Amino acid sequence: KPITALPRLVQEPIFKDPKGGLGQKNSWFSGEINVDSMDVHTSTARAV
Amino acid sequence: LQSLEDDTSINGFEHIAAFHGQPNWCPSPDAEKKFACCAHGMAVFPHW
Repeated sequence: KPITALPRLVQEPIFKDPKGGLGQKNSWFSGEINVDSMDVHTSTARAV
Repeated sequence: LQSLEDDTSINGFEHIAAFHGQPNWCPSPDAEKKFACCAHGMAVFPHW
């Protein structure tokens, strides 16, 4: 289908609590690589 | 049950359980005095 932007599930970086209060991480926004042998302990990116 | 009780928001088990007690939205949501809608001795108790 003619697309315009990313799906809403992968938009917000820190998902809000539905009731309200402390926010929570959004994996669907991004994840993090924490390998020690290659010493990469940083989050990923979405260079749209 | 475990999932429902761990839930805390409007879908949580805590809210539906607290319907029958405190906090009080009874009789009206807005009133200077509040009670519980556990209709006891009324003619609508089985319905409730």
